[PDB]
Amino acid sequence: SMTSHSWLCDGRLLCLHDPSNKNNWKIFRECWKQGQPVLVSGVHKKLKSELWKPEAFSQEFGDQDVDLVNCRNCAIISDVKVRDFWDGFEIICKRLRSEDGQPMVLKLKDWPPGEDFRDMMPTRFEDLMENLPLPEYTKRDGRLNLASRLPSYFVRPDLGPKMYNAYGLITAEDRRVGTTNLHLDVSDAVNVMVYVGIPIGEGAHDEEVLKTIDEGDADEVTKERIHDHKEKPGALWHIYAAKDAEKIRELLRKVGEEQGQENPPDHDPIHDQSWYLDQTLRKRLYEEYGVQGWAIVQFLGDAVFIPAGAPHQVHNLYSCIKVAEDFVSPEHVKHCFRLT
Ligand SMILES: NNC(=O)[C@@H]1CC[C@H](c2ccc(Cl)cc2)O1
Ligand SMILES: [Cl-]
Ligand SMILES: [Cl-]
Ligand SMILES: [Cl-]
Ligand SMILES: [Cl-]
Ligand SMILES: [Mn+2]
Repeated sequence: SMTSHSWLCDGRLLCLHDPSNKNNWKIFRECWKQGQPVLVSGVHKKLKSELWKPEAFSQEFGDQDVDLVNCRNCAIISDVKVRDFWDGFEIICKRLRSEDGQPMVLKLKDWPPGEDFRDMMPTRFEDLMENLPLPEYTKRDGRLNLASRLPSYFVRPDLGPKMYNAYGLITAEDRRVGTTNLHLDVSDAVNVMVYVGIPIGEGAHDEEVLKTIDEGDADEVTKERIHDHKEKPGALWHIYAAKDAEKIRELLRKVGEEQGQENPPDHDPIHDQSWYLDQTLRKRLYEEYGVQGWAIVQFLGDAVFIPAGAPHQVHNLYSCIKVAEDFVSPEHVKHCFRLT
């Protein structure tokens, strides 16, 4: 039967089922006031599927100059054409190769650049903004979005949205690497999975995806979602409560010291965006510091709501196209205030 919602993370994560239900705010706002992330499924069913394909981005924008990142070693690939990224998104035999002759796992950096999404892609902008869940919070002019209403005593978000495009991590060694490293944002955000590309070329790697979700601490119901094998999994997230950010900084200063980094005692390992918490580090955080997070698998059409101040990291399972919008809810406005 159709239902309004369900729970993941053993009851700690709200999952809303109808992105355009006018009564979602009634269920959402209690979880949101407590500092929790929220998942909303089904957004892909509201979008024009032809606007979100890798082959359309390559056809329309392929002659633009861009920089890529090698996710395995953080090497920058400077001033290449964006078609060199898009044409290898699903077809492994077309990917740029490292010196060892393996196809690289690449992230497309800052594309579209800065605040240029709306100017470059007006039809995409309209399709996304008109279908975002919790629109009183997430729309630029929503009643519960304070972004346009705050004085300079508050850090205001840039004009969005922002696109996040990267290949999937493939090997056992790749399990310890991030697509986006651990960091925090002073605004709230909603991140929507608009496309998942699963290769079939070098496509017997669906076996090491099963294990990665396991090692990632995903709950039994999310696995039922994986094990049932009807929905396409895009990315594994770990999110931590804003109240636990300093304890995570204490762990990362201790590990940086153990590994021979020479850091001042006050430096900020979260702001540095240099760490990915692998299974070893997540266990150490729980056991040594008492900190539990939320392990979230973002499937095609899932919208992840990330609270202001919450440390978070992202690991792509398959090739992903994500689109994110920042907002400032009244519940979390303290996180962008410039005093005390
Ligand atoms: N529709 N095309 C595909 O390839 C299907 C769809 C989603 C499914 C999958 C599910 C779980 C895991 Cl672990 C890996 C792959 O793959
Ligand atoms: Cl908070
Ligand atoms: Cl467009
Ligand atoms: Cl709303
Ligand atoms: Cl990063
Ligand atoms: Mn972020």
